[PDB]
Amino acid sequence: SDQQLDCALDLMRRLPPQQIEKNLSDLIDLVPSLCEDLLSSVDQPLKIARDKVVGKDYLLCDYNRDGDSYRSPWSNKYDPPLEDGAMPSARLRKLEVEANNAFDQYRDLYFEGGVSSVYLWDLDHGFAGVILIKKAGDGSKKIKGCWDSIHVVEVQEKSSGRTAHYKLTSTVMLWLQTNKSGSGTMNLGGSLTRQMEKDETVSDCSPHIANIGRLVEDMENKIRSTLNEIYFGKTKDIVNGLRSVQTFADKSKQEALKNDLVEALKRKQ
Amino acid sequence: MADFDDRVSDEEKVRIAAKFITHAPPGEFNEVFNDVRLLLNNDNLLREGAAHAFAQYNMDQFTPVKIEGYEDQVLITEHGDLGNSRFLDPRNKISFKFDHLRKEASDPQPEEADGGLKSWRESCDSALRAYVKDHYSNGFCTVYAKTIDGQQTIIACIESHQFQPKNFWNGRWRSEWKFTITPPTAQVVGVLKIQVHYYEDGNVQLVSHKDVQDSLTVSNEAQTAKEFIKIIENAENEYQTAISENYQTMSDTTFKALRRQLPVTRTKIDWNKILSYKIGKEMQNA
Amino acid sequence: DVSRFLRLYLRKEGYDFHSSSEFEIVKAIKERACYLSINPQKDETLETEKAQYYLPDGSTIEIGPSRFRAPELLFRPDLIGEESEGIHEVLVFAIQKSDMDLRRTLFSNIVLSGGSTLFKGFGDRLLSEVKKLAPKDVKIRISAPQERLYSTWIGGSILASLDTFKKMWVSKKEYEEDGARSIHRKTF
Repeated sequence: SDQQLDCALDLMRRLPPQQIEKNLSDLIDLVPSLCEDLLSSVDQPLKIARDKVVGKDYLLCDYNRDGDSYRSPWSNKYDPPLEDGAMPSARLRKLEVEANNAFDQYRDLYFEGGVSSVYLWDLDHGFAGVILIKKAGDGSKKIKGCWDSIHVVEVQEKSSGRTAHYKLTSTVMLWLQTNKSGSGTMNLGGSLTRQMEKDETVSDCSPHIANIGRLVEDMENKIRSTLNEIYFGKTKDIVNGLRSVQTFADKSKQEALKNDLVEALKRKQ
Repeated sequence: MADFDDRVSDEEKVRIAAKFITHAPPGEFNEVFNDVRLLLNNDNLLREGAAHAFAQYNMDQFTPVKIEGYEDQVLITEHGDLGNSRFLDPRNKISFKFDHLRKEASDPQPEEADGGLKSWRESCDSALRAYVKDHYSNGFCTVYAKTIDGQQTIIACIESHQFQPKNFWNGRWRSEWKFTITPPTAQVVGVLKIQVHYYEDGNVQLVSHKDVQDSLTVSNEAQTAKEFIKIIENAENEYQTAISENYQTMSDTTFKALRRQLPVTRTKIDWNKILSYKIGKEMQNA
Repeated sequence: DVSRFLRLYLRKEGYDFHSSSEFEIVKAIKERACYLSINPQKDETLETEKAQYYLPDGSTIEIGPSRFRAPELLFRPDLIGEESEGIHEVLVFAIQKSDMDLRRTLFSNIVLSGGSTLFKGFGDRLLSEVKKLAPKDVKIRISAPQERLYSTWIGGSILASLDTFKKMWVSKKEYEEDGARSIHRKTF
């Protein structure tokens, strides 16, 4: 049922972003034939798991999942345990753990806490992977929020010249609540998706992690600015459009003076 | 073989469909209904089973309806519900049937429910219309008179919306004010709610509300109606002002608190330095 | 802020201008010899020619790479350490916030003003950045009046000459009666 799949996805866009897990489950039970397409297509909140081997909290993706079991990036083990041995190389384990260390310092500086997990899988042309970042607001603090971001990267390594093609896709989902006595209980949700393509120089001085790292933070900065300025601005404009504090009668006085000016400007030509 | 023998029951389909329909965003109601219709694939079950979801949405939103032969519109609300899908128009002193799917009024009949509160309602309705015209560019209001547990109450509902699906946004304002007159005092209960959806190349949704509590000294009809409107004016002005303050506040506090624009050092991360520095700083800071 | 950033960079090069009077010379150096590079990382990496500047007393200082590295602050505010958008981001964002119908006309009609746009090759760098940030297949026409500095004043002279201006301003008597309200009511 292709028409039901379109209707299911179009509905989820309009439904509240906090009720996506419960609302998605209901649509899956109605049309269970398109369960795989709905789960894959629809953006879901990031689930967290505790690795008892290393003693570290890691974020769960679709890439690390081998059947039912999820691989922990710090331990490089599948929970529940498997004997499939799907690890593409030993060099990948060194690059993946080093990458996690790079973005572990990153999140501590920008976000200050939360969890970050980097999953790398090798490909014939060049390695790909996903970088999951999740930051939750303090429970005791009046301010409530939830940061979710998914950075999918595919690196196409060139034979000669050392100028790999970096393809980045970034999906951010933001929850906000302000419990100020003046306003009451304000809830402002949003979700944005963007893509970027560059051709950075790879070397010992300029490694893959350095080239990817700059592209990841650059996309987050553009999304942070655009959301706060463009989307949150437009939202404020509509609220002020609905009701006015100043009387229209007083506004029409200033409009009549402005209109008279415009006529006097077009007049004097 | 994916087990297709556990199909959702007709009662469960109605419960799910009714939830999706009743929570549809302002200006996207029909779009939600059409999607739900295809998902259930049972027109008889949805039409008969979700009838209360159409009534609930139209009343929750204060859906204004045009009555043939009258200049203004009347708001569809729970306070006007006379049964048999008919609502009271207290200004025009008639009842009418309302089609919740088509949003059409028909068969207007004389109906007078105000009783001894006619003078109280007329003073409040006139003062409110002047207020709505001054503060709402396309605002509508309906004022009902009720006796609640023996108490005299005037109920003022105000609705205003802006729907521009061609511009990828819809917004609705709602305000409900119940003024219960118990001489020498009156209880003021207000609920203000705003919802805005902007979905050009993304999805951002605002849902905000505030409960308002106040009290007044009861006088005559003319002075009591004027004081009620001024209480509404002050409370709605503070509410809109606080939302404007929250936009500036979120940028500086909550929004930056989740993700800083820069680290506490006010510098961009030097990825080449971090790879070598991480090892140096772990031993130098120990 | 660019003049302050240039002074900081010249001190690293080894030319001190501690006095407030000497800072005016740093501004004069910027105004006389300062160009905005079309590619910043190219000119940053490449070894720059030591371009000499003659100070009021007669002493010669080598300005060198500081010419093009100083003005970059307008497009990269992190250089000074300010959490703000670049000048090229401000222009595009301001247009994108406007309604869909006007966005194409606002991109078509872009007017440069202010003294800080007078940098050599400013228009070339800005026009490149606007096209990258702006949507695909949009016409970007940036017009610069020769008298950028005088644009604000000349407009004021035109408005003041109009008879409608007599109704627009607030008289002394009106101010005394209403107070601060009179300016807020009549100000646009």
